Amino acid sequence: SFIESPGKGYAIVDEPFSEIPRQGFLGEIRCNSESSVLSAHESCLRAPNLISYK
Amino acid sequence: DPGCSELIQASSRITTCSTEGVNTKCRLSGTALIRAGSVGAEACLMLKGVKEDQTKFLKIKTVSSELSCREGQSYWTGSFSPKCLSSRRCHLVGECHVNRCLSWRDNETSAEFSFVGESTTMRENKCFEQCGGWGCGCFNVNPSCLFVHTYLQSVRKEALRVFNCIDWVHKLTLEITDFDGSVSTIDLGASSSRFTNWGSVSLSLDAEGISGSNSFSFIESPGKGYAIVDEPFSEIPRQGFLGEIRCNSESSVLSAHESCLRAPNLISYKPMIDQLECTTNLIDPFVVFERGSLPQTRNDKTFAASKGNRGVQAFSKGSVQADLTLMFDNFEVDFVGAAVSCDAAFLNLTGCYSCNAGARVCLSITSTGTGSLSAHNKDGSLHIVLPSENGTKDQCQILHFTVPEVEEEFMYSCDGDERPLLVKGTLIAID
Repeated sequence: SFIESPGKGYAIVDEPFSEIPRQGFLGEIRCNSESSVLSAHESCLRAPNLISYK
Repeated sequence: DPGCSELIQASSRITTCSTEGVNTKCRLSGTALIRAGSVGAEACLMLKGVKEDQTKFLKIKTVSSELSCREGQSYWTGSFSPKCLSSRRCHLVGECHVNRCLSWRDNETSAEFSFVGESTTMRENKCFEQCGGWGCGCFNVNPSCLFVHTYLQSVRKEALRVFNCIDWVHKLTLEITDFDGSVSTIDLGASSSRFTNWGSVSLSLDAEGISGSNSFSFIESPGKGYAIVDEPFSEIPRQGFLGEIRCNSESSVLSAHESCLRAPNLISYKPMIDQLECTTNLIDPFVVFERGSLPQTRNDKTFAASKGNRGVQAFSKGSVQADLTLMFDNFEVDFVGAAVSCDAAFLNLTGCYSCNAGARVCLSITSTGTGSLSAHNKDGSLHIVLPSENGTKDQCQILHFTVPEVEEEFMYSCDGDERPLLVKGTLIAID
């Protein structure tokens, strides 16, 4: 799998591609565009029971 | 407590500055990387501006190394006692029919129990066919009806939160001190990130991680302590196992709310014409709680309780390395025009050289105001930054060395002009 960084460069990761978001794994909060991450779009995918509360 | 161990410097392309009102201020907007400290060591950072006296300092103190848990399936359970009601009526009395009693459901309210109420309580309704005629206590030869209204109630005034651990996360208990003086206590694990005022911080390197904790459970008690279960967790409420009747909160356990989950058919009935016996074979959680209470001995580690934070922890007897990643989200860092001169003095020196703990160096700072102390060596490799207050104060930090006979002249300053200073001491060889 590869990681794209606009303005910096590219990257490579030695692991299978993240297809399902889950806790304890790289890729639990995914989106579809750069504006969906910079502006936090509600159309993104979250994770069940991730945000903790005290 | 020891002082700062690792000391680096900020970059230039992620640190802007501005001078106005004879008060040069700077900002931080970037990402830095530094080695994490060991037990007691501090991963501190030093900032450099446009002058020599204008120098702030960030401090990040490491408490210890622990192994936190990541909960996923949590619930609440407790003890329950059955309380059934007995009310027998003959045939053709109110709502006594064979087609209705033989096909009687639990959600149907009986005619002899509708005046009680429809409260939120785990209740069920049964109807058993009994004998009739004058030989049993009726006037008709048709069988009578036995309306049974059984409801479950709480027993103990406290509940237990049974949870599990999927993957152990090596947590690093930190205590970051802000630039102004505000002290914040956070905790980083594996690659988590917390929230601070000047930005955030995340963990990079991790050399620990206990796997295979699916076949073990844990029980948390408020105020009392923790526990451990040597049995695999079950997400299905079954009989004869820890977690037969589960709920969602303490109020649902101490009051038996309808929202609680339980397995069907768990109340034994003994219909005897008039005498009604209702007994249940539930599992008491306090037996397992008092049976497997922390601390315990499991394999090669030592599981203990937590008295300070939240969640179960785990101890380990081995070294561990880590890397702290600092974040800066546009934080204003101001300075001062004129500083206050200071006078330093030598005290003692002890510790180790070329070790992860460093040497415990201490100096005697005598100043007449607040501020800091910018110092360095001769070749340009070590730095001494200690807070300077009003009066004679004793400050101690950590300085690494590569020689058992430490003897190097230092230059301390607070307002700009440096002064000579010589230190000495004997260290020990610790790997």
